[PDB]
Amino acid sequence: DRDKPAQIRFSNISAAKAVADAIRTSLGPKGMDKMIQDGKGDVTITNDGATILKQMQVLHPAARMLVELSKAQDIEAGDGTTSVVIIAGSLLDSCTKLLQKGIHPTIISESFQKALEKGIEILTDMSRPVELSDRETLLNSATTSLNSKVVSQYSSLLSPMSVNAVMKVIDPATATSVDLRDIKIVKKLGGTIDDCELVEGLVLTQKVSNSGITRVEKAKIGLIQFCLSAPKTDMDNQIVVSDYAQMDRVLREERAYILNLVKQIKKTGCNVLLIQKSILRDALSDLALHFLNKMKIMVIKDIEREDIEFICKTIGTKPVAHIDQFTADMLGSAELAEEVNLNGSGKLLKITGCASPGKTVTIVVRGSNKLVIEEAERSIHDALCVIRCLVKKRALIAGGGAPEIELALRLTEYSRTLSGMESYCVRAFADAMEVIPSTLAENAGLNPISTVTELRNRHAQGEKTAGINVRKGGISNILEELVVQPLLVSVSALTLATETVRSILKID
Amino acid sequence: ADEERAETARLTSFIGAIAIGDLVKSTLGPKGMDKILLSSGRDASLMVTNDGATILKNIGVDNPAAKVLVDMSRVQDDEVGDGTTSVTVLAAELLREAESLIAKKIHPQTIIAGWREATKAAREALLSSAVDHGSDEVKFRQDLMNIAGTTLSSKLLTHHKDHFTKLAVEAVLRLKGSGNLEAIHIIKKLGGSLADSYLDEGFLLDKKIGVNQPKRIENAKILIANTGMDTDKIKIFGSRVRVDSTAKVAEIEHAEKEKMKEKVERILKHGINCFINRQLIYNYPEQLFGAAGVMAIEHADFAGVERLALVTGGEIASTFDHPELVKLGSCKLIEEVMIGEDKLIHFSGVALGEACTIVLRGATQQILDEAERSLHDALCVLAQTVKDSRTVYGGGCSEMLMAHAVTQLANRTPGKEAVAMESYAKALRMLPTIIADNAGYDSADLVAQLRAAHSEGNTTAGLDMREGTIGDMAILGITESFQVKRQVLLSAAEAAEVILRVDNIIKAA
Amino acid sequence: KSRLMGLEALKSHIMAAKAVANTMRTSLGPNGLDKMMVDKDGDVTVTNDGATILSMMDVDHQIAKLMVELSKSQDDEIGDGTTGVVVLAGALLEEAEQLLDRGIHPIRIADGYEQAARVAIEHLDKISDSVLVDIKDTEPLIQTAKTTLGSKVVNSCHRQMAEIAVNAVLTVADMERRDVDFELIKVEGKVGGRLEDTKLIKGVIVDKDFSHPQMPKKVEDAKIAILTCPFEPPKPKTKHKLDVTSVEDYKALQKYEKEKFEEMIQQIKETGANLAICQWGFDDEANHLLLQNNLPAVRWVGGPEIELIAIATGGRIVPRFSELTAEKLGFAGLVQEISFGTTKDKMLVIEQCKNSRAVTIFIRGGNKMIIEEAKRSLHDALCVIRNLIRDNRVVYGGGAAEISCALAVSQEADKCPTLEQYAMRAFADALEVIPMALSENSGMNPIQTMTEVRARQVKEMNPALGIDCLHKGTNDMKQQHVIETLIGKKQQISLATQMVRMILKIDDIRKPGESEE
Amino acid sequence: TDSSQGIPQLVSNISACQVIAEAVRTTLGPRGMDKLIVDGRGKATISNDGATILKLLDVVHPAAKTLVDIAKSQDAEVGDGTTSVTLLAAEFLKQVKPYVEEGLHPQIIIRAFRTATQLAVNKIKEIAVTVKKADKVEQRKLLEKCAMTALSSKLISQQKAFFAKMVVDAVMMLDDLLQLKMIGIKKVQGGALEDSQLVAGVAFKKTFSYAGFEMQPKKYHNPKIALLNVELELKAEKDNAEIRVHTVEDYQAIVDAEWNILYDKLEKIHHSGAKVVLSKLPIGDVATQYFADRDMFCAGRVPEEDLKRTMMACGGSIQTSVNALSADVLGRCQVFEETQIGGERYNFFTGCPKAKTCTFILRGGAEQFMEETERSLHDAIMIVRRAIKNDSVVAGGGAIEMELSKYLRDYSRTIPGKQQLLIGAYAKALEIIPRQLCDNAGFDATNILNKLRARHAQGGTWYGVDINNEDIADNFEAFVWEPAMVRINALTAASEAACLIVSVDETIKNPR
Repeated sequence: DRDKPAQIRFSNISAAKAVADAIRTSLGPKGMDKMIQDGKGDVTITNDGATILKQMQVLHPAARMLVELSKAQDIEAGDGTTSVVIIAGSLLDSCTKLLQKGIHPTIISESFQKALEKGIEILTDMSRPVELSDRETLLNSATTSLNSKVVSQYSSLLSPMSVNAVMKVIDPATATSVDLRDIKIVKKLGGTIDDCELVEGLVLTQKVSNSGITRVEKAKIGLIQFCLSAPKTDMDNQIVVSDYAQMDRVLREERAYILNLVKQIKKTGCNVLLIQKSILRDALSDLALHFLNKMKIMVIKDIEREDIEFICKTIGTKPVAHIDQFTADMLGSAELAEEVNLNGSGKLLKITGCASPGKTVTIVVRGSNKLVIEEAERSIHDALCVIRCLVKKRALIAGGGAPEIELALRLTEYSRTLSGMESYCVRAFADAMEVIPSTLAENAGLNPISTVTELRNRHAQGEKTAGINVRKGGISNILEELVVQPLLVSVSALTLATETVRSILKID
Repeated sequence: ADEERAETARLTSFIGAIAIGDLVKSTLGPKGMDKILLSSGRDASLMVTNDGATILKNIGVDNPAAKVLVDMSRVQDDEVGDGTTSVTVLAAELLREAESLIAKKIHPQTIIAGWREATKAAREALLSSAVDHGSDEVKFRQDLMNIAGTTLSSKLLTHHKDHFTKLAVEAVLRLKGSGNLEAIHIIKKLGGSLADSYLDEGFLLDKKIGVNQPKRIENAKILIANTGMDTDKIKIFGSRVRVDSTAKVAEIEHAEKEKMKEKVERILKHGINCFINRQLIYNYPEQLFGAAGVMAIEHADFAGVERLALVTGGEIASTFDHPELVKLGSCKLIEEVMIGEDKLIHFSGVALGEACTIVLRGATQQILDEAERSLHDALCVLAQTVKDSRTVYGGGCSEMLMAHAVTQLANRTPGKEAVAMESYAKALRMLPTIIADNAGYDSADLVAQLRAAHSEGNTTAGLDMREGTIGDMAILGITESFQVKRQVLLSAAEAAEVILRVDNIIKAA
Repeated sequence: KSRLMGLEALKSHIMAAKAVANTMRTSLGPNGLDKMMVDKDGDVTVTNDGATILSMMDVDHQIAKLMVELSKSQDDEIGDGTTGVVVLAGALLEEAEQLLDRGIHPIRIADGYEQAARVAIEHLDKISDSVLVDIKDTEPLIQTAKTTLGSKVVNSCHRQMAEIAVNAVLTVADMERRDVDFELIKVEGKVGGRLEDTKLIKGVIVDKDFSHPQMPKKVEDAKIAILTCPFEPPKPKTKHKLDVTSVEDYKALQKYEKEKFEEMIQQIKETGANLAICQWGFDDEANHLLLQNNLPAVRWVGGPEIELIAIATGGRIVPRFSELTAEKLGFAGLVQEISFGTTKDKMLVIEQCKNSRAVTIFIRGGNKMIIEEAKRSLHDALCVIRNLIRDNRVVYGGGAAEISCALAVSQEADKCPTLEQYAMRAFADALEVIPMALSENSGMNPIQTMTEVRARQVKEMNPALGIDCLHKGTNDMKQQHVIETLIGKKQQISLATQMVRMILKIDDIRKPGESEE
Repeated sequence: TDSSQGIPQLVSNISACQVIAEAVRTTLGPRGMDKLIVDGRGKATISNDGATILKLLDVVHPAAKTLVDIAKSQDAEVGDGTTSVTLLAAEFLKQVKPYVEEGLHPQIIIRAFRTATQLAVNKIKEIAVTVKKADKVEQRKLLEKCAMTALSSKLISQQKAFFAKMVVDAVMMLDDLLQLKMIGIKKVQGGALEDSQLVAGVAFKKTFSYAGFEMQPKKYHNPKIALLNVELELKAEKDNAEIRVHTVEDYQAIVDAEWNILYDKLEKIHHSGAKVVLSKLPIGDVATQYFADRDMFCAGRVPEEDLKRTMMACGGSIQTSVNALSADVLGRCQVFEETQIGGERYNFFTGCPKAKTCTFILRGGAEQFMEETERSLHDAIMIVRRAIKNDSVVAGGGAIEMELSKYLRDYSRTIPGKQQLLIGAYAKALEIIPRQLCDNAGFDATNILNKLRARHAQGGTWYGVDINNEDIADNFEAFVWEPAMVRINALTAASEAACLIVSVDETIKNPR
C-alpha cells in the first residue's frame, strides 16, 4: 500500500537527482557553461545551477523543489550558489541506496539530519576565524574569498565599496548577519566604477519636480500614496461630453480640488514629496502637480513604491496615503536632499544624509556603460553577500570541497563509532560529500576519483596538507593559494539539502 | 441513472476510503510521513502536509464513502479539535478489514451488527481507559501540557508548538470555570518571531486609535458600543434626510452633527473613560470624544467588542437601543502598547482573570495564521479537557487495551458478531501498526509486544512512538486526553458501518 | 427499424426486474441494506421505498419506466411495501419467464397468476384482524410510527414522533369519518430544532412578522384576520417607498402611517381578531410603528400562504381592503406567536380549531437530511395508518403473509390443475422470495430462514409469527410486532401481477428503433 | 430519380407487409407481448391498434405503407378491423409468394382476388343474421347480449350486468353515430363497481377546491355555463404591479387596481347569464374569491373535452372572450349538481338541453377493476352500437373464416392452374383470424381449427374459437358476434391492397 509512495519517491528522487546532476558538470568555474536553446528555441548561456535551472525548467515537483533548493542557497547566502544543488543527489545517492538497502525514510532523514550537525560541527573545527570587526580584514579576507573565486575586477575596487557599505551599516564587531536591507544598490548610466560610490542618504528616482525647487535642504520627506487628481472621466479634468461649457465649469469643481488637495499638501508642509510612479498611482493630476510644485515643494515622482518601502524604513519616512497621514513623522526628515544630474550621466535626486534608522547606505552604480554598471553590481553582490555571510559566520573555511573531503572522512569515521542503523547511513551521508569536490576535480579536470580519495588521506594527515585548488584544479594546499569561503555556504548548502532531502523521504 | 450496487459500490466504498487511508495514515503521527499535495488546478503546485484535512481538498474526492469521511474528518477535526488524519484511516482500516470478509460472503449486516457493540465493547474499556488527569490543578497543568503538544503535533506545527505548548495551556489554565473560547481572546499579529508569540493578560484591542483619542486611561470606564458616530444608527433624532435642491448639502451636514453630538453627549452621559465603537467614529464626534478625554475606538472587532464587554464585565450599547442603559466596562488600565512591532490598545484590569488575550506574533502571517488555526485545535480538547480532566494512553496503547477487550469479547460474544468483532479488534491493533510503520518500526513486534503488554493488561506501558519502542504510558506526554479517543473512536467505527449500509448506490451523473 | 421479439423483448423485459427489484431485495426490510442515491450532479443521499431511488434512477428501460408508476400508488395509499411490490413484481416475472423458459405462455400463467393473487388475497384476508380501534390501533401504530421512524430515521423513533405522527392522522382520520388523505395532514419540515421535536398543528404555522421588539411583538387573541389586502399599507412585494418634500411633511408622513395602520387596524380590528396575514410586505420602519400603533401584522406573506391559512381555517383571504369580513379573515381556535426552537424568530402558531382542511404537523430537526429522513419515514407510515384509519385492517407478514399465501396458493395449484397448476405454484414462489429474500440481506440465511417459517406453515398458518425483519433473536410477526395494513399487503398483491399482466397486454412491440424514449 | 423493378422488389414489398402484420398480430386479444414503444419524442406506445403505431412509423416500401392506410382506414371505418385487413392481404402475400417465384403476378393474380371475395361477401351476406328489435331481444338486450359478450372478457361479477345495461342506454340515448367519444366513460376513483353512473348529460370529473369554492354554489337547477378558453387567474392583473407611492395612501390604491382587472373580466362573464364558469386554463385564488363572492359556480383548467363535451350537450359555445357579455356562448342544464365522488370534486351538468353527450361514469374506485371494465365497454359500445348499425350480425371467433375457406377449398378444385393455388392461398388466409385467439386462448391453431373445419365440414354454421371461454363452438349462439358489415368491409379491403402490391414489383421515387 506504501508501494506507490516509494515509486513516487523513486519518481521524486529520480527527477530530484536528475536535475541536480546536470549542474555537476557546470559546477564550479571550470564547470562548463551551457549554451541552451530553450522552449523559445533561443540560446541561453550560463554556468551556475540556479540561473541554468530556472532559465530552462519543466515541472517535476522534486525538480521544482530543487530549483528552490538552488534558489535557497542563493536567497540564503547569496553565495555558494552552485554548491547546494550538487549535495542533494550526492546525499540521495546514499539515500536511494539506503532506501534500496531498506533504511526507513524517516530514519535516513533524522540520520542525515542528526549527521548534518556533526558535519558542520567538525566544520567549526575546520573553521578559521577572521576579523569581522576589522574592515581591512573583511576587505582582505572576503576579497581573498572572492579571489578564491572569479571576480576581483571591480570587486577589488568595489570591495572597498562593499566592505565599507557593510562596515558603515555594521554596528557590531561581530557584524552579525547584515542583509543588504540597509545597502541601497542603485545604478547611474554615466559615470565610472570610480563614480560608483556609497552615499549616506537615499538617492531618489530622478528628481521629478515640475516647479519644485531643484534642491531643498532639511527635507520633510512627503509621501503621496493617494491621487493628486480630482475625479476622472476622460482626463484629470472630469469631462462630461456634450457641449463645452459644462466641461468648462466642472473645472471649477476639478480645478479647485487639485489646488486645495495640493494646498492641503503644503498645509502640513513637505520639503520633499515621495511620489511613486503614476502607474503605481491610478493617476496624478498635473493640474495639481503643477500647482503642487508651484507651492514650492521639491518632489520625486515616478519612484518605485518598494524604493519608498526601502525609504519608509531606512530613512524612516512613514507611509503617507492621505493628508491626515501628512505629518512630520510620516513626512521623513532628511538632513539634505539634492539632485545630481552629474558626476556621470543620468539624473537622480540625492538625499545625502537624513534622519535614518539602522545607519543607511546607498551605492550609486556607474560605469562607462550599463555593462560596466552591471558587472560592478555583480562585483558587489558577491562581496555584498560573501561579507554578510563571512560576518554571519564568525570563522572562515577554505573552499573546493576539501573540508568535505576532510569531513566525509571525519563523519564516516565517527559514523562507525556512532554505530546504529544509521552508521551505514551516516557514513554514506559523509560519503556523499567527497563526490562534489570530486566532480570539481573532474570539472577542473583531474581524476575526480584518484585525487579526492587521496585527499581524504591528505585530509587524514594535516586535514589540510592538500585540498582542491581550483586554479591548480588538483592536489594542493588550498591555503597556499587561498580557496576559501564563509562557513555558511558550507552550512547553507548542507542545512538546505538534508531538509530538502528530509521531507522527500517523508513525502509519500 | 448509474447504480453502483453493493460489491462494486463496496469496492468503490473501498477505493477512496482505503486509498485515502494510505496518505492520512502515512502522515499519522509526527513520524507519520507527509504526502505531496499536487494542485492539479493550480499548476502542479506542490504542498507537503502531515495533515489529511488539507489533502481532502487540493485533489478533490469523487468517492462518496471517502467523500463522506471528509465530513467525518472535518467533523472529528473540528469537533474533537484533533483526530483529523486519525479517524479517517480508522474508517479505512475496518472497511479494509471488512473487504476480505464481506468478500468472504459475510453480510455487512453480520459485519455491522458485530462491530456495533464491538465499538461499544471498546467503550467500557475506553471508559475504563479513561484516566483522570487534570483532576488536580498541577495535574491539570501537566495534563494540559500532556495534550498541549499532542494536538499541534499532527496539526503540522513542528517548531513553535513548544512555545505555544507553554502559551495555550496558560490561557486554558486560568479558565477553570469552563473551557472558554470567548473570555480567552485570540489575537495573532505580525512582528516578533513565532516564538515571540505573546499573551496579553486582559482584553486586547489590536485596534489602535492612537493619540487621536486618549491613549492611556487608567481605571477606564468602558463603553462597549455598536453606536455609529458617522452612520448614526437607530434611535435616530431627526427627519429622514432629503435633498430637494443644489445647496441642500448644508442641512444634512448640520442635521447629522446633532445626531452625532447627541450620541456623543448621550455616551458622554455614560461618563465612560473609553468609548469602544464596533462602528466607526466620525471627525465631529471623535474630536468631541477626544475633547471629552474619552478614548473612542472606532470599528472595533465584533467578537472582541463582546469579549471586551465580557472580560471587562461591561455591556454593549445594544445598537443604541440603550442610550444610557448599556452597562459599562471598567478595566484598571487602558494602554496602547507595543508588543512585537505594533501598537495595540491593551486592556488589563478586565473583570475576567480566566480571560486571556493570546497575541500571536507572526514572523510571517502564513505560519501565524496556521499557528492559531492549529493552536485553536488543542483548545477544543483543552476546553473539553477543562470540563473532563481525563486521559487515555496514546501511541496505540488504549487501542491494544480495547483490542484485547474486544479481542476477548470476540471470543466472549462470539458469533456473526465475532465474525466482525475480530476484524474490528484488528483495526484496534492496526492503529499501533501505522504510527510504528510511520516510525518505521516493527509493528507485529511492537503490537504483539503491546498485545502481550495488554495481555498482561499493561496500559501504563505502550508503544512510545518518539523512539518508537514499547514503553511506559505514565502520561509521558504519550498519553492522550480521554476526550480525543472516545471522539476519534466513534465516527469511523460508525461511518464504516454506515458505509456498509449503503449498498445500492445510484449515481445519476 | 428494429423489432425485438417476444423472448427478446422478454429478455429485455427481464433485464430490469432482476436487478432493479434486487435493488429492493438488497433493501428488503431495515436489515435490507439501504440505497445511496448520488445525483446527476454527484449528490449522495441514502434512500428506501425505492420508488424514490427508482425516480432518482433515470429509466433506460420500459419496466424501469413502468415500475415507478407501478410503485407510486403503493407508496401513495399504503406508503410502505414500496420495496415489496417491486421485488414481488420483479420476482414472479423471473418465475414467469422460467415458465416460458419451460415453454409456457405468459398468457396462461399470468391469468393463473391473476387469480393466484385473488386466492392469496382471501388467504391474506385471514391474517391478523381486519379491525383495529382508536385505543387499540394506536400502540401497534405507535409501534409502526415508531418502527417506521425507528427503522427509517431514528433507531427508537420517539414517542413524541410516533404518537404525534399517528395523532396528525388520527386528527383528520376522525374528521374524515374514519378515512383520511394526506393533504388534510401535512408535515412541515424546518430544521434547527430536533427530529424529536414535532409540533402537531391543526393548521398553518409560519414565522410571524415584526420590526422592533421594544414595540409589541404579540399575537392577538386565538383568531387570525387573513388579508390579501393591507393590514399595513400594501406594497406589491416590490419597490415602494415613502418620501417627503419638507421637515414638516416628514411629520405629516408618519401620522399617515399610523392612521393607515389604525385605518387598516380599525377595519381589521372590528371584523375579528386583529391579527393580520398580509400577503404583501411593508417597510421595516413603520412596521414597528404599526407595532407601536398596536396589534401586529404579518407582512411579506407568500401568495399561496394566505390561501393556505384561508380555507384551512374555514374562512378565506380578505381580497380587498374595502371588502372585509371574518369569513374573508381567518377562523382559528388558536393563533399565537411561538418561537421555533431557540435559534430563530417566533413562528406564528395558528392552530385552527374553527376548521382544519389541513392539520399540519410541524417537525423540528437536527439536520435537513435526517429531518427529511424523518419526513421521509413519516409519509410512509402516515399512509399505512391512513390505510388503517380508513379501514382498520392489519396483516402479520413479511415473514408470514408470503409463506402463508405461499403455502396455500401453491397448494391451490394442486387442486387448480393445468395452466394454473404451474401458475399458482410458481406464483406463491414469488411470495416465497420476499421473506426469504429479506433474510438474504440479513446476516441470517434466506434459504435457512424460509425453511423455518415453512416448517411453521406446517405448524401454523396466517400466523402472528413469521421471520424477523428486525434481525432479532425472536422470529415472529408478533414478538416482532411487525405488520402491515391488511389493505397494504392486499394492495401489494394487486401490483405485482399487475405488471406481469401488463408486459403481456398487446402484441405490439414494433418500434422505430426506439422502444425507449 | 429512384425506382425499383423485378421480384427482388416484389418479394421485398411482401416482406415488410408481413413484418407490420406481426405487430398487430394477436394484439386485440388482451394477451401477447406488450412492449412499451417509447420514441425519441418520448411517447410510450402500448397502443392496442397498430394504426396508432402505424401512425408512429413508416415503411420504406409504399407497398406495406399503402395497406397500412386502408387497414388504418378499415380501423378508421368502424373503429375495428385494425388487425383484420392487416393480416389478410399480408397473409395473402405470405401465402402466394412462393407461387410468385413460380409466377402468379401475371394479372391472373387479380382475376382470382376480386372473384372469390365476391363469392364470399354474398356467401357472407346470406349467412348474415339480421337482428335488432324483437328479432331476438328487447332491442335492448341486443346491445346487452353484445355488451354482455364484450364484458364477458373482464371476469369481475354481475357488475357486467350492472354495466351492460348501462352501457346500452347511452348508446340508445345519444344515438347518432357509432362514436362512443362523447359517450366516453370517465374513470372515477372512488365508489364501488356496484355504483357506476350513466350520465345522459355531461358530468365533469374534477374541478378544483378553490378559495370559497365550497362557499360558492355547487348546485343549480340552471347552470349557466361559461365555457372559457381563457383563464380568469389572479395574475391577469399582477400583484407585483407598482404605482407612485409618496405616502402610505398610495399603497392602498395599487393592490386595489391589481384586483379589479381580474374582477372586471370575470364579473362580465358572471353578469352575462353565467352561474357556471369553466376555464380550460387556471383560476386564481382571488379570482375564485370573486367567484366565491360571486355566488356563481366556477371551474378552471377544466377538461377541454368536458368543455367541448359541454359544448355538445349544454348548448354553450366554448367562449373565446374571457370578458364576454354573451349568453349564447353560455349554456344551460336543468340541473347543475356537484357531488364529490370518491375524492374528486365532481360536477354534474344534466338536464342538459341536448343529449349530444350521454356519458357513462364508471366506478369501482380502482384500476384493475375499472380499466378492464371500461376496456370491454368500448366494444360493449363499438360492437353494440354497431350491432345497431348493421343489424345483420355474423358470429365472431372465426365462424365464417373457416366455413368460407371450407367452400373456398371446395371451390379451389375446379378453378384451374395458378388461381387454383391462389384460392387455397386466399382460403388459408382466413385461418389466421381464429389462430389469433388460439395463442391467446392457449390452443393449437391446426387441431382446434381442424376441429372447426371438422365442425365446418359438419355443422359449419357458427363454429369458431371462443377465446376467453378457451374453446371452439358456434359463436353466434355463443354470443360471440360481430355485425356482418365490417367483415365484408375488411373482406373488401382484404383482397384489394393484396391484388395491388402483388402487381408491384415496380416502385419508383425521386431523391430529387
